[PDB]
Amino acid sequence: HGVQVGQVIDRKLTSKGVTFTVAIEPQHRELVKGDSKFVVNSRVDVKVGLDGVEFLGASASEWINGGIRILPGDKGEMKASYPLYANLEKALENSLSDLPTTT
Amino acid sequence: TFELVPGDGEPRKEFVVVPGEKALLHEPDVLTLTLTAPESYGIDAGQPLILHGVQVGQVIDRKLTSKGVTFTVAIEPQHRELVKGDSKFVVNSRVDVKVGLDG
Repeated sequence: HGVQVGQVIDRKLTSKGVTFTVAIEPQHRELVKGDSKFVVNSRVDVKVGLDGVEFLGASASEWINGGIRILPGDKGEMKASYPLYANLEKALENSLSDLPTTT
Repeated sequence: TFELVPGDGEPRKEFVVVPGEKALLHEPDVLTLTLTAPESYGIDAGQPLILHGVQVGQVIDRKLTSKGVTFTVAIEPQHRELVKGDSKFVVNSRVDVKVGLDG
């Protein structure tokens, strides 16, 4: 919510991919609620058209800060591992792959 | 370096030292206000409040709760009367860009 609540302690590279170990301060630990969606807040998406202008991903301050944005939910069991979504659209759609599922 | 700001009243021999951040807050006359928002909008605890292009106040502190983000701000006694009690607060930190054929 625009306020720093944690810090990426370390990053590791394995065969599967990239694993980030992060820490959240005890002051804002309850605000996570255990059903959080993590979005890459280090990249910026720009779309321009005749009337539609979208500046998503991160703002200017969010870009100069970098890191991982957190979207809290309501209830969860505090699972060990969480996926890192590319953007808010994929985080909402719960789609890990870039292409959507064929229906 | 300590700074002395004289006042009036009964002489006293004990004082409580506040930092320069709280110097405006601890003034004898100051308009203290609280504003709630769903997001911080990239506003820290040092951003200055601007009225008609002239700085009149300062965001003393920012807090994050379950409801949202609460900013506690201070307004100098010189411009306290200009608020008039029916003020509308706008985020002066974000920028909106729209481009079209003529607009």
